[PDB]
Amino acid sequence: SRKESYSIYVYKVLKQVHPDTGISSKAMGIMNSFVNDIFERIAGEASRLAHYNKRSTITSREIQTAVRLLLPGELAKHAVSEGTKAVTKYTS
Amino acid sequence: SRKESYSIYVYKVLKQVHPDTGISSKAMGIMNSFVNDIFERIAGEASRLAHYNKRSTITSREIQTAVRLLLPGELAKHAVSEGTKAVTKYTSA
Amino acid sequence: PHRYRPGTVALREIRRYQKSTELLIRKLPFQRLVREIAQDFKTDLRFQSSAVMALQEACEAYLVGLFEDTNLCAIHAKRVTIMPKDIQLARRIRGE
Amino acid sequence: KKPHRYRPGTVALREIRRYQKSTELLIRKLPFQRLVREIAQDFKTDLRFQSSAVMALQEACEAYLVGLFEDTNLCAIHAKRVTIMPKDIQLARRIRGER
Amino acid sequence: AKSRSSRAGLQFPVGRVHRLLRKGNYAERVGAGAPVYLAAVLEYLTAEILELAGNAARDNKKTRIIPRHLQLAIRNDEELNKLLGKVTIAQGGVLPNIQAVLLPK
Amino acid sequence: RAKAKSRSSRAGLQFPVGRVHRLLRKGNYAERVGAGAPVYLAAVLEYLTAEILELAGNAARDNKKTRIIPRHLQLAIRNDEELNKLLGKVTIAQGGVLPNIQAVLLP
Amino acid sequence: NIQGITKPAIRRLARRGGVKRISGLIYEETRGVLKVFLENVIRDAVTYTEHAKRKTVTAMDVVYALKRQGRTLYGFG
Amino acid sequence: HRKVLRDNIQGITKPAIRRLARRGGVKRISGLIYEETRGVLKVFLENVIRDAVTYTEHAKRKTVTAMDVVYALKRQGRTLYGFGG
DNA sequence: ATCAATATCCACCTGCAGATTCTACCAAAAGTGTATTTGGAAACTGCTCCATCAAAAGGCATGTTCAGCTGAATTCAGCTGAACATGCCTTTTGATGGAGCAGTTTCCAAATACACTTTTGGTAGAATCTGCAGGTGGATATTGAT
DNA sequence: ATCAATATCCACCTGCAGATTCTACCAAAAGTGTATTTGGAAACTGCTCCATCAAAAGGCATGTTCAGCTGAATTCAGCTGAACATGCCTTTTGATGGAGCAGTTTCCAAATACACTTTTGGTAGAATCTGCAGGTGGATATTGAT
Ligand SMILES: [Cl-]
Ligand SMILES: [Cl-]
Ligand SMILES: [Cl-]
Ligand SMILES: [Cl-]
Ligand SMILES: [Mn+2]
Ligand SMILES: [Mn+2]
Ligand SMILES: [Mn+2]
Ligand SMILES: [Mn+2]
Ligand SMILES: [Mn+2]
Ligand SMILES: [Mn+2]
Ligand SMILES: [Mn+2]
Ligand SMILES: [Mn+2]
Ligand SMILES: [Mn+2]
Ligand SMILES: [Mn+2]
Ligand SMILES: [Mn+2]
Ligand SMILES: [Mn+2]
Ligand SMILES: [Mn+2]
Repeated sequence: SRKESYSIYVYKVLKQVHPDTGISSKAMGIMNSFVNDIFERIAGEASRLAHYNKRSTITSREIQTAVRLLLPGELAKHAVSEGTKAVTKYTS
Repeated sequence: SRKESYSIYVYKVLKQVHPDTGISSKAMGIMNSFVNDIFERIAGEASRLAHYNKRSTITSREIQTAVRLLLPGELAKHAVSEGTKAVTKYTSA
Repeated sequence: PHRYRPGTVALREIRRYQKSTELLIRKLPFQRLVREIAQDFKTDLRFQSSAVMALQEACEAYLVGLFEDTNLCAIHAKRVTIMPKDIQLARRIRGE
Repeated sequence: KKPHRYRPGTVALREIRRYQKSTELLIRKLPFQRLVREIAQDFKTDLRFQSSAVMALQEACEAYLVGLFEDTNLCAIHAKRVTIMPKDIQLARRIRGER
Repeated sequence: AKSRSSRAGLQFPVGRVHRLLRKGNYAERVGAGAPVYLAAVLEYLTAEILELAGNAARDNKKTRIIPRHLQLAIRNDEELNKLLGKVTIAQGGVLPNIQAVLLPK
Repeated sequence: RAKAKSRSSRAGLQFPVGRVHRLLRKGNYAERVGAGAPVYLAAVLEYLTAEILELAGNAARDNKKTRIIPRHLQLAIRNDEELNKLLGKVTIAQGGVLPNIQAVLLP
Repeated sequence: NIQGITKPAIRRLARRGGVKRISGLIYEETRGVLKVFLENVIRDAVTYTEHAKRKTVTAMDVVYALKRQGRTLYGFG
Repeated sequence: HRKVLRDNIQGITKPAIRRLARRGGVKRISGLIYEETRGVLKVFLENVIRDAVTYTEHAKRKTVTAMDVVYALKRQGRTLYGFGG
């Protein structure tokens, strides 16, 4: 009776980047798969990072190291910047 | 400093299957790696099985399914029999 | 009577099928194969519709990708025709 | 009066059998160590290495290269050659997903 | 009064990401910045893909992005292709590509 | 206060059940760990270890050695279809490779 | 039922793969290759179904089976 | 500090590459293989070492450990046995 | 088809580097008791699938014809293997400081816990509005005849 | 290297079904305020190993000669696979019931968590134990000139 997905947030990002473009139902399902895949990849690598170093907390530092391990090249640098900017804006 | 390993248990199994065979320290280091790898493989798959099915407990049922997923063919069936035997022997105190 | 030369239609078929996305195996025979294979592991199974489609998307994506690698192997041997030894080399190097 | 000479490929076959029977590392230790430190230094300066970390890297790189030379050989033989060539390495790496 | 997403300047949900981190058995504790950092990375990658795929939908006179557009967007970008190198996009097809030695003449 | 009976002995096992339990508890695999899970896991790990040591001891006896070395482990694994599949993406340090010359290369 | 995977369907897949000319022995080879793949995926998918004590293979069961074989599939979550 | 390290990929000598190929079953080797092999190895080593040093830096260490390399090899699908503990 | 050259195979030998056993401390597993959480039997309830039947469309199976590709055969120059002289730099073992992991203690910045309020995202039906099924006309490419 | 005929591809069209966007309601999830606890950073510091140098002999890299045999280049026929017309049958599409599972909620017996205490199995380092690594030499097998 209640199933969660990232669809409304994918739609919000789509309208920022292409305001009068839509997206089909099947393409939305692919976007949902994509967000969940990357979420598990980064969270899994962050969990192992905390464990390897005998820490019990996943912090933004583990997320950042996970991003540097998992994303290629330029994507990593832009992801690290976006992550760091969001944490700064949130902290203020 | 105190470092734990599987070395003594590997050595006891070695003596069971080959009473007059030894093992070099480098080969023992390969056996420890092997035990830790398969441990993480089974426990990781069991953790997902419990999560997929919305269980908060990893039980021997999750270990058994993870073994069936992770081991090929005859290895799976022999491991399942040993695992099932150890739990039954264990529950009968 | 009009007749295209050997290979002209083949190239037309490549262009047609690389632009499109529809599934290329027929639904009912694939559905029948999935259930037959499934029986050898566990009897009395039901299947969600979308589960059969997931399996068909995966098998066709796998076969297309394998045919791409197989083609590189045929071309590597100075051929334009794929042969079972090309599939076997490609599957050996993939680790299959 | 003619000094003895093996035919081209006879010593090569002897070497295959010799090196497939043994397990020692095939790259010289100190030059491999210098390679690891040069590459690591360009990522972060002033690094140290546990001795066993350099050895782990050498074991991994030699197994990777041996495995690649196996695939490269199948590709050369597939083209009816007994000589490995860069296009064999490139085909093998392409099908492996490295390229 | 303000969602954590809006205080971070994000569309993607900080509250939900934090909850998913808590219940995925990743660690006993999750710090406050981790879901904000994670949400921002996910939002960024989603923006990158939707930008290139929205382009594809307009070049073929479509108002709606479909999987084929995502596939063209992903496979024609070197870093996106590598990140998603072992991923199948259902109904995405493949890139048009004929090996040269097969062309006539 | 009763005698302490080892959980390994109660399961008839050589591998340590208690330690496996703790490693499961602290690896963040689940909020809860059942009582039979470490017993089953320890027994599987012990079984697979016996399988490898059985073949590797045989390989060491085929080269008239009393001590198993990584080479014997590698010969044992790669000459067995199922162990080879399980360890298909694993490198055995100092293991070398199987003797194997493609036929078309022989004189 | 493997012969229900017809030669023209196999040709269409090869065409999508960029193949211009196809040896006659390819069709039986492709059937053997397809069968192994389908068997491996379905064996695991059903193991997930049995673990959940279900009698219906779900899309998720297939998705999980494909993932642990390194062949992540998007679109069926 | 040490004398600066330069051009060490040339330490991967033609005879060592030949010995590696022999273990791989290779009987005959084109003259161009040696330079190609060095480039392939440099890419492989760089990739593993990059990840290994990321683990080192995350741990706030200055010493790359064997475990750092094991973890880097593992997340690249090349699990290595023998270097734990 | 038979010798010389050479390599590999194959027992034999011992001492010492490496493996195994011994020993005693102690961290962790086990026992106990009590608190908390959960998996599952019972009784349902819609809703997906499975079964069944039916016609007909359109995709496949088949047979025919020949184009052109593959495999075989052939030739050869120049690349790469085999062998070697030369000499360098790797290897092995030890010293010597000291960089830097680890181990320990103290104590907050950041974490969890919990009662309660506010907001949000999921859902369903209505209201919009995009693809697309075919049909058309022109673009473009292929083919055979010169 | 061009013309004439033929076939396929590619925009573009309308009209309308259906997929998507829109709207409003509401459990559930997120946020807040306030209280309380704690993982882990900071500051020490003991004490492993890491970096570096040193010595010296010989294992191995290098660079050269020379010639065997390989890859490259070429020709060609015979056999296979492409293209196509034809006609048949499998799939597709549609309809209709209803069987059977998922899915849901509730409630205890049984399960697992966890603080505290007791005990012992597992570890580090020392003391022993011993394979087998090299070192040697002869039988045999393989190789290649003759
Ligand atoms: Cl944080
Ligand atoms: Cl259990
Ligand atoms: Cl073939
Ligand atoms: Cl080349
Ligand atoms: Mn035995
Ligand atoms: Mn104590
Ligand atoms: Mn210091
Ligand atoms: Mn809303
Ligand atoms: Mn149309
Ligand atoms: Mn409180
Ligand atoms: Mn504390
Ligand atoms: Mn020396
Ligand atoms: Mn020199
Ligand atoms: Mn040749
Ligand atoms: Mn002819
Ligand atoms: Mn004791
Ligand atoms: Mn010896």
